[PDB]
Amino acid sequence: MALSDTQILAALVVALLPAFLAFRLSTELYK
Amino acid sequence: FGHLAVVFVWLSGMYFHGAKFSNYEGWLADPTHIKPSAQVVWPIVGQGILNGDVGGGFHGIQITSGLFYLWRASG
Amino acid sequence: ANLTPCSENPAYLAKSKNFLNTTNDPNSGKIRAERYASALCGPEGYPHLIVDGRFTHAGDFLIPSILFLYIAGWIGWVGRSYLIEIRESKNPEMQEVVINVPLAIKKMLGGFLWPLAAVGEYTSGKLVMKDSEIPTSPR
Amino acid sequence: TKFPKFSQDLAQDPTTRRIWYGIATAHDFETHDGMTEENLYQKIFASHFGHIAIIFLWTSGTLFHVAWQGNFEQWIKDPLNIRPIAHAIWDPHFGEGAVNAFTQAGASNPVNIAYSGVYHWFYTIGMTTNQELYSGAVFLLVLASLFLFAGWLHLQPKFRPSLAWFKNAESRLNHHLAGLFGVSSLAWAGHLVHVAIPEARGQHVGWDNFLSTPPHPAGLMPFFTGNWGVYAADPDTAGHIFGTSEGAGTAILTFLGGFHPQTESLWLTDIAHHHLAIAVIFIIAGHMYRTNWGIGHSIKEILNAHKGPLTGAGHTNLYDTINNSLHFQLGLALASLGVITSLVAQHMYSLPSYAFIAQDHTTQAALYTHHQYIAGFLMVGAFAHGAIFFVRDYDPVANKDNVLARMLEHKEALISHLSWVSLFLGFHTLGLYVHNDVVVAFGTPEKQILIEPVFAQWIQATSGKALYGFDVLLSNPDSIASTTGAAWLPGWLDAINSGTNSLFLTIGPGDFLVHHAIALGLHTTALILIKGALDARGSKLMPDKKDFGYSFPCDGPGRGGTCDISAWDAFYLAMFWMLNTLGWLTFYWHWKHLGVWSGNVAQFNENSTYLMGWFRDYLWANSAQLINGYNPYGVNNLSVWAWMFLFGHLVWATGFMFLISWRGYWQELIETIVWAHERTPLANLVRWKDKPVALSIVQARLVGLAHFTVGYVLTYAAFLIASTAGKFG
Amino acid sequence: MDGSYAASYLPWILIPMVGWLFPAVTMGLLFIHIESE
Amino acid sequence: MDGLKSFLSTAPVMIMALLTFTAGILIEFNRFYPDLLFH
Amino acid sequence: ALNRGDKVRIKRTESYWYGDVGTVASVEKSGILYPVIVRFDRVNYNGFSGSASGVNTNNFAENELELVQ
Amino acid sequence: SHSVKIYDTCIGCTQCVRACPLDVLEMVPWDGCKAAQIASSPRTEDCVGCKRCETACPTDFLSIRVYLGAETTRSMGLAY
Amino acid sequence: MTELSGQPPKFGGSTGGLLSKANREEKYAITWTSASEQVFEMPTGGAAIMNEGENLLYLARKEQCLALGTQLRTKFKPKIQDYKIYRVYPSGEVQYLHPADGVFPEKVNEGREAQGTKTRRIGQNPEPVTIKFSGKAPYEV
Ligand code: CLA
Ligand code: CLA
Ligand code: CLA
Ligand code: CLA
Ligand code: CLA
Ligand code: CLA
Ligand code: CLA
Ligand SMILES: CC1=C(/C=C/C(C)=C/C=C/C(C)=C/C=C/C=C(C)/C=C/C=C(C)/C=C/C2=C(C)CCCC2(C)C)C(C)(C)CCC1
Ligand SMILES: CC1=C(/C=C/C(C)=C/C=C/C(C)=C\C=C\C=C(C)\C=C\C=C(C)\C=C\C2=C(C)CCCC2(C)C)C(C)(C)CCC1
Ligand SMILES: CC1=C(C/C=C(\C)CCC[C@H](C)CCC[C@H](C)CCCC(C)C)C(=O)c2ccccc2C1=O
Repeated sequence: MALSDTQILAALVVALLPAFLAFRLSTELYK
Repeated sequence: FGHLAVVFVWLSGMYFHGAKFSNYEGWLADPTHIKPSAQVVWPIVGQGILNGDVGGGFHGIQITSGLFYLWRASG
Repeated sequence: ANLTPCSENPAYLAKSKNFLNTTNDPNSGKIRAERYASALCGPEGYPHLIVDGRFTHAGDFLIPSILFLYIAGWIGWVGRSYLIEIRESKNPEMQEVVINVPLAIKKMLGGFLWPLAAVGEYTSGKLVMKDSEIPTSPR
Repeated sequence: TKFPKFSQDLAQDPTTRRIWYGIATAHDFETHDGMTEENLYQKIFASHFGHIAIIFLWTSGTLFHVAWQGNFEQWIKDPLNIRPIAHAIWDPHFGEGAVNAFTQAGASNPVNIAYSGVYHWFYTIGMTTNQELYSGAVFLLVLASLFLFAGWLHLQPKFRPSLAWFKNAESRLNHHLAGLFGVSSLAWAGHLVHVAIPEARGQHVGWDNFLSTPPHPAGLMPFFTGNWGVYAADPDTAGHIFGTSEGAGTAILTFLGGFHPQTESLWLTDIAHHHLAIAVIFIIAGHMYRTNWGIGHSIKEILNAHKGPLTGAGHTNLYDTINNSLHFQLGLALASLGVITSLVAQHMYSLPSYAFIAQDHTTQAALYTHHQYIAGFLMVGAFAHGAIFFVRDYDPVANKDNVLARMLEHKEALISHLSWVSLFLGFHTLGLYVHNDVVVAFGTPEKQILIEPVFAQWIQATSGKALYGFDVLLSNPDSIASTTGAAWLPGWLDAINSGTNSLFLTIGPGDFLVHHAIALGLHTTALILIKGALDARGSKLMPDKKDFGYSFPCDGPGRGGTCDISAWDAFYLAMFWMLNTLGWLTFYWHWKHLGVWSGNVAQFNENSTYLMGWFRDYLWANSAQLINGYNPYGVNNLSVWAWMFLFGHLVWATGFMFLISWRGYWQELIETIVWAHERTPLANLVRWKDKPVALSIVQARLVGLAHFTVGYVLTYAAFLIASTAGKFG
Repeated sequence: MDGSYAASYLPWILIPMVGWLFPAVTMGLLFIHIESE
Repeated sequence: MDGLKSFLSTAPVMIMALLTFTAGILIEFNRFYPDLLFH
Repeated sequence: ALNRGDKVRIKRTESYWYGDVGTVASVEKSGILYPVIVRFDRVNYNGFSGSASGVNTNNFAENELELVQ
Repeated sequence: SHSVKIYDTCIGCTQCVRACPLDVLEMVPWDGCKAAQIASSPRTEDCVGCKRCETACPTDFLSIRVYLGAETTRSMGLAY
Repeated sequence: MTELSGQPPKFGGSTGGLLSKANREEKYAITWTSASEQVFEMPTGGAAIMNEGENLLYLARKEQCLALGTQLRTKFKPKIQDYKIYRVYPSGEVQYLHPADGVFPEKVNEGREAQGTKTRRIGQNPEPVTIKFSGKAPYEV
């Protein structure tokens, strides 16, 4: 009934793109 | 000389409180059991409870300066 | 009120049998035990004070209240008018450092007319200064 | 030097203070070289979206850790005895005692018992399995990525919002009252009646189930026609079990009043009907201000019409003051947020609306104290931005004779009367506490001044408490306001007369003195903050404080010596007061609820009236189980709070160094350390690029303030959590 | 110390990464940035 | 003693004499009438 | 246009004595900016820290003084 | 560097010039006071911001102001 | 002006003297003409024997040089009031700093210019609202 390892890895992959998008926002907020 | 007068009136107060308002002869009668006390408190607002039973029926505040043992050492 | 009076409280009647003697009078705890019987107590046996303004409990609050409101006003008036009568003699600084003690004793005795003198000074305009001749701070 | 990019005056000094000053002026966008008016607003808007994505990542992380490492499926089986789990422990420094003591709440891995209210929240929302709230965590990751993309695209020159869009106050106040406060509360009432209430009725409603079944069997048509009583046809009775179908009559909007007798919480149908009845009024009040359509209000004519004889020029030329500046808006926003955050705190302990959160006492204590410590921060920041508004963005030639200028004209009356009120409360609250403490010390506790708080007991009497016998306006059953036939009469009366819950607690003679103490802390903190805001422009010492700025160290030793002359330094002293009065009210709250939860109400009612009772039965007695978190014999699960206790003491005393000692000593010491590094033989290879100096005066003030604050917060979050988790866990 | 949950292997590498590998390269990149010209 | 009257009328000696007189009448009123919480 | 020893209220709006009365000690010659020497009885915040007193005399202008005599 | 601005309230009492231990202030001629001189600060890159000139000045809210601006090696007073 | 003529005074050596800033960024040098061989306390630390005639002393900050100039002008009965404080760069150039006009700044002379002098009171300063985003200062403009 608990979670699986593939759900945790999918959560890491689906949170990888907020890291890229926050990197884009931080870069354009610096300049 | 003025500060020496302040120390002499302080030392006079210690020997006078050990003479009049203490239990030095009572403590000298039984040094092991009863406890020294050289300050009696006037009961005014309920502070007569500060005069605890220091031993031998004498009430007062138990001194911790320990100059009673100085007096027994001097004689 | 939900508080039981001290005339019939069981915890207060259990605690009043061993009230401690405060002064050198050996019956001081007993006369305190019958003095505090008129007050009202909670579930602990200690006399509470009704302060709502009802006159049946005015002895708890209002009777000392106006008593202090005399004495503070007395001190305030003795401290105020004395400053006025040392606004000039020759130099107010030394007369504030050392006290002109006959003038101070005169004000200290005469200060018991303070509330009528307060309404008199408020009506004469010599109590509250104007809002323009006061040394304010810059905005 | 490239860092800092925004400041040119800090990119040229060779000292080490330019790193600190580049860090602490990174968000003050007004003092940036080369920033116009509209670039300020656009950088604020993109940074707003960055923060609104960070808060979604934080909520997604709480959701993901309850899904992954939390016993949420084992908590819903018996939520009265088992403990919730925040996350797991993976530091490699754990020995064997710290693993055998941290495997709590039935888990083979070392875990950490959650003391926030996320489990009772997620159970009251209707989440049952870990999969749906893991899917909520993935959804919040996508939503945070959406707001990150919004922050990126609102920095491009094509999608750059103009300054007149930010100045459009009436065209966003409507959408914040209707399209943000109304339709989102409308959607929350919809989620309540569709998912939260049927999961409290036992019916599992998911995303593949809500399109088929209706929440009410009567359908949507009784709302369209009328006669809405069928939506409150049969409520859940007193014999209802949460999460199951047992005595649970289906009706979605039932106004009952009072508590659910099984979960000690508010009825979920009452919550849904309340949110519908607030969403309607918010959408109604959102149609007030004028937009492109000619119907509505414009705030200039409302403000200019509120003149007066005693008021002066009223609120004339005041729309431009709020709309041009930003620290005025931030001060009003922080003030309103601070009052409603303390409203959250005062209504999440007396009116709990979560399943079985009135029994988890440590969770309620941690949530109340957290929201009060947020509210004190926001109130201090509201007044701090008021002082920044008076320094930077206040012009007396446009705000002529209005309420702001007339506020400034009598500042010597305002802060002197606050000085009077502070001395009035302080002299006599301390006078009564020392009088009580002396007469208890002399063995005569009958001589205590125990003033009965008859005003608050009168408020309880007109609220429903028939305990005190004051038959006034709600406790008297034949009153005008009692016999109205409203829905909330019998349930709220039986809830307020039940001496089990924490709603309208029995106010004794100690609470009179402690509420005067909180009035003292509030009046003195308001004294320092209003004195900082109104003397932000100038005073008799230096009337050019508008020219020096907000934060500056002093004005030398001349003219008496003006240490702590800025309005920043009035924030500085008021921060200590906000921590002090928040410590006062949270000591008072936690001791009152420790007397309530244990059933020993007589201990707080007898001992709180003097100061040694606080020092003995609260600080000395309740901290016995905290410091025994690690003995020489063994280690229990309260060891991390004992270590956090000593940690908080260490940071709280480390702030004393920056507070007491000042800069010139440390500069003379750093001269000697510089000499020792420049004359040590083998360390002449390694030389600094930036010249090391001591911390600046206002800077190390802020550092000592930060250590005082986080030291205070860490040692109190250690003690407040571990004492009531040692007593009830 | 182990993990009863799913993917117990993952904090075994994520705790030293965020403890050492993330702050060392963050302080390295920041010290290179704030001391350059 | 044209200077002793001025020294006995300085601010510390006069405020100490006034506080001694105030504490004296307070202690005497509390001895002859002790333990008055109210009226 | 003031004499030597007349009471006058100050309207400097940035000084320590703002609304307090002062006696004109002397009026100097014309041409200079602030000729009106005004003396007060209340000293201001002046000098180093812990100094026993400050200054009272000051040069003021003509258009910022309200004569009360 | 800091900015030492000297206003027209200066009476030419030259206390601030002999008080400043860095030789930034100096008396220039003027025609607006009895002393017919006013202080002036040409060497403002040597001023550390000690505000010792704002302790010896007789005017109300002293006629010389030291606005603490940028910092450098001279304005921070470093011998290293 | 460009060349420093003088002899070093008699001194045993100290630790608060010239650090590594002297051969890297700048240092200072005071030159004065003594009368006798008296004793003076240098701001570096300790006492030193002032040599007879024109002597030269290297210091690290300008404040130490002006503190020595105050000690030379007040704490001697033959009041030495002919000292010159130069600034020496590691490139070799020497800048005449004080009393570079030629006469002391305490007294007035013709040839100076009023730098940094305002024509208003401090109460007549402008407000920071009208110049809220110009980048200037409320005291400058
Ligand atoms: C326990 C410590 C303590 C105490 C008692 C006070 C007390 C006070 N502070 Mg305070 N403060 C403190 C710590 C403390 N502060 C700290 C740590 C800070 C952070 C730096 C501040 C910052 C601060 C600010 C910024 C301000 C105050 C102000 C005040 C005063 C008004 C508030 C009040 O409650 O009315 C009165 C309460 C009292 C308790 C006064 C009674 C004091 C004694 C008991 C009087 C009895 C006389 C005494 C026995 C005579 C001594 C005799 C001896 C020589 C033998 C009050 C005197 C304000 C002020 O003074 O303006 C109104 C103000 O603006 N405080
Ligand atoms: C007797 C002179 C006198 C008078 C009439 C007043 C009157 C007043 N003061 Mg006050 N004050 C005084 C002396 C006096 N003060 C002194 C000596 C001090 C220094 C300790 C203060 C410190 C003080 C503060 C800090 C504050 C006031 C405030 C106030 C106002 C509100 C009432 C109040 O709180 O007072 C209560 C008085 C006190 C708390 C202190 C006074 C206590 C002394 C013991 C009173 C007697 C002084 C003197 C020895 C008597 C002279 C007698 C003469 C024959 C020699 C009121 C107008 C408040 C204000 O601004 O209101 C808007 C306020 O915040 N006062
Ligand atoms: C020598 C002592 C020591 C050390 C080194 C640690 C170390 C750690 N403990 Mg720990 N612990 C200790 C003693 C110690 N403990 C003791 C005595 C107890 C009591 C028994 C505990 C109880 C305990 C518990 C109960 C838990 C830990 C956890 C952890 C880990 C934190 C996870 C992490 O890296 O987050 C990153 C660390 C932080 C975010 C904190 C740093 C905050 C910084 C300073 C503020 C921000 C600075 C700046 C703004 C941003 C950074 C700048 C930078 C990027 C350049 C970490 C490995 C946790 C764990 O296992 O992880 C899940 C955990 O749950 N510990
Ligand atoms: C329907 C249209 C709509 C909507 C939904 C929004 C929504 C928003 N706008 Mg916006 N705006 C709009 C139209 C709209 N705008 C228009 C037409 C304009 C034209 C000029 C603007 C101009 C504008 C500006 C200039 C700014 C925003 C900003 C914002 C955001 C700030 C609100 C926030 O984060 O807290 C939302 C808070 C709540 C919904 C609740 C408030 C707190 C309540 C009252 C507390 C009590 C209940 C509480 C929820 C209980 C909690 C329980 C717990 C368990 C959760 C928000 C996302 C700001 C921004 O960028 O921030 C990101 C900003 O600076 N807007
Ligand atoms: C809605 C919230 C909000 C917002 C948007 C702002 C926004 C602003 N504030 Mg502000 N403020 C707020 C709330 C807010 N404030 C509150 C609640 C307070 C009271 C506490 C203040 C007090 C305050 C002061 C006193 C000042 C500002 C200033 C400013 C401006 C510049 C900020 C800056 O550069 O900081 C830069 C950021 C920092 C310096 C970071 C410091 C905070 C760190 C994180 C605290 C350290 C905690 C520690 C790491 C925890 C350790 C935990 C564990 C490891 C042990 C900016 C407009 C300044 C201004 O306008 O004048 C220049 C200013 O002087 N604010
Ligand atoms: C902000 C919320 C938040 C917080 C406080 C934490 C905290 C923690 N997580 Mg975590 N996590 C989060 C969100 C969060 N997580 C999200 C959204 C995910 C999904 C990808 C994960 C996935 C995750 C895994 C898979 C693991 C942890 C673990 C841990 C623990 C050790 C630290 C670590 O290795 O993290 C490293 C985390 C990552 C590499 C991915 C998450 C990074 C998030 C998305 C960034 C958060 C942004 C943040 C607000 C920025 C702060 C800025 C501020 C300094 C100014 C620590 C308790 C470990 C653990 O349980 O050890 C016992 C572990 O194995 N987390
Ligand atoms: C927050 C994160 C964190 C983490 C995860 C740790 C973890 C650890 N600490 Mg530690 N510590 C921390 C913070 C942290 N600390 C802080 C903040 C402090 C200051 C208070 C300390 C102070 C401290 C002390 C004083 C000691 C430890 C020790 C230890 C270790 C105990 C077991 C041991 O001997 O390891 C053995 C050592 C290691 C595992 C070192 C790592 C070497 C790795 C295996 C080599 C990998 C390099 C590889 C070639 C590069 C790969 C490239 C990459 C991209 C893949 C353990 C690894 C103890 C110890 O002996 O550590 C040396 C010890 O005495 N710590
Ligand atoms: C400085 C400054 C500032 C700040 C300020 C602030 C911060 C304030 C706050 C304030 C506040 C914080 C206030 C609040 C208050 C409120 C109130 C006061 C309310 C009341 C209400 C009422 C009264 C109601 C009634 C009732 C009751 C009570 C009960 C029953 C029910 C009813 C409803 C009937 C600003 C920003 C402006 C800017 C400028 C400057
Ligand atoms: C009865 C009672 C009560 C009530 C009270 C009240 C409500 C109050 C109010 C109060 C108020 C509402 C007040 C007002 C005031 C105002 C003013 C305006 C004042 C005046 C003052 C002055 C002016 C001063 C003067 C003086 C004097 C008189 C003396 C001395 C000197 C002096 C100068 C200080 C209670 C409930 C508590 C309780 C019971 C009883
Ligand atoms: C100790 C002390 C110093 C000396 C402070 C120094 C020398 C700073 C040294 C800081 C060391 C390097 C520790 C800094 C690291 C901290 C953990 C903070 C981390 C860095 C942040 C950027 C995150 C002062 O300069 C000072 C000035 C004014 C009043 C009081 C004091 C004061 O008390």
